[PDB]
Amino acid sequence: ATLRELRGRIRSAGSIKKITKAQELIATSRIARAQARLESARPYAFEITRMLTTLAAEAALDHPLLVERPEPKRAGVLVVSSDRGLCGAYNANIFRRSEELFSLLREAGKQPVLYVVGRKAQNYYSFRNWNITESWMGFSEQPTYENAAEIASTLVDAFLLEGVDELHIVYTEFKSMLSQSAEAHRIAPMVVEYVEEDIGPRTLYSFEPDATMLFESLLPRYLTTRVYAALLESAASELASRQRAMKSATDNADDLIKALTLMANRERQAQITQEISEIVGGANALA
Amino acid sequence: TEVIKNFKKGFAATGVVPDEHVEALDEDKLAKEAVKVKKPAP
Amino acid sequence: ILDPSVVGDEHYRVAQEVIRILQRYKDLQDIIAILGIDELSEEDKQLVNRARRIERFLSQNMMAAEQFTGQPGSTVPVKETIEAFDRLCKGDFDHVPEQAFFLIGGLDDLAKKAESLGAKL
Amino acid sequence: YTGSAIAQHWMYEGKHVLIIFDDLTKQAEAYRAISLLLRRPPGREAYPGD
Repeated sequence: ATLRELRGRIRSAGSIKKITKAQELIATSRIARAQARLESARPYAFEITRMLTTLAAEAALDHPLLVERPEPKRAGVLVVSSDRGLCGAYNANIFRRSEELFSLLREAGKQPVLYVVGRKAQNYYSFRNWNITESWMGFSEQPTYENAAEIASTLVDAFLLEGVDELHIVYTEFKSMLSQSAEAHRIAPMVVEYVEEDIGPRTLYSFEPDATMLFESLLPRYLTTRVYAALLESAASELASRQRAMKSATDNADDLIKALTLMANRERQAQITQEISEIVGGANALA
Repeated sequence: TEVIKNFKKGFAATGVVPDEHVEALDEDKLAKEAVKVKKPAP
Repeated sequence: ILDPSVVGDEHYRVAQEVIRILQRYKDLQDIIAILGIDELSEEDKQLVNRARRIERFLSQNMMAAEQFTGQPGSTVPVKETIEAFDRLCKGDFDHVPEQAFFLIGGLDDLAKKAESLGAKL
Repeated sequence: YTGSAIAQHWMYEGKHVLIIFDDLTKQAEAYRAISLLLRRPPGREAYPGD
């Protein structure tokens, strides 16, 4: 009886193992591509940071995104997670990091407002009766700049206002192809960091129309660039997590195949022995 | 049908975020996005 | 005698809840063996964490086991056991690590081991 | 059993003996051979009842 069931379970485990190995190799390819996209999006970020720093060294640092409002009452948390689910502890680490961030915010009197990117975060927070202000799905695999623009625009417009006093983001930093760390960044308001002098006989810049207009039309673009880099890093991290999860899953399926085959061969021998016992028992009963 | 309908209005069916007891993040683990201005002005 | 008319209504209710949680955990053991816990529902994840803590709390340091480990035994009255597993199934200890439920007696042992592991109840 | 007798002779004189049974699975197989050659009814894994 259980010989049929054991052979069926062996076939099931073999199917699962084939699928998981395929998914692991696919994830390897896709993370190669995601690392490529991240590295090629890096230079524009570097140069907009340089332009912003050389604009701020000669402007008025009183932009709304730069002052820490007195008595902050609420903080906006953007949690960047995945849509497909065959990742490992990816969304898990994201959510534990965001919970640590929520407790940090509540130990300073700020009720967090929640924006999410992905389906798994929406499951995690809809299960816990949270109130997610706005959600975003379907672009965690290949994020583009228009998605980052939309996200960052809604965020800065909720910050400049039902209205929050600072913007945080929780995403997975990608590094090493074996490091995927859920990090909480504070994207608003920015702290200002006087770096250096690095200004001797250097020639002063010329701004058109002036310094502050360029600064205040370039800052939201900087926040959008940072959100885009966050989305790209979280995508590459999700693909790394999926590759590792599918490797471990195919290993577990292989070990289950081995154990089920051992038990099935054990039963097979047992059934042959018991059938022989019955046959010979009858034959001896007749003699 | 009507008895059920007139009963369901008075029925008291027995249908908030939990605590999760997660500790606070270290204030220096939260990364700060900074404008790295090049004029030394304390 | 596991019967509402013999052991009481609350004893029976708590026992049935423990059994239901452990049965759902055993039902999920297939997927948990292949894919792990992170593929389940949110409710299934909650229940599997509760079930791991329950199946560890049913363990105990016995008086006859001091000869094997050196740790003396424990005696837990049935009322304290009912109250404890009631709070386990309701979800009061989901934050305590999976250890500190391992080979202990009542709830005081749980609190002491949990704070020795850096947690509170 | 020969080894155990040779060892028990020393044990009962007050000595300390160690005895190794290289394989008890092969003694079980030999005994099962004998039991099946005596036409004794086998049990689980065709092993005797005893």
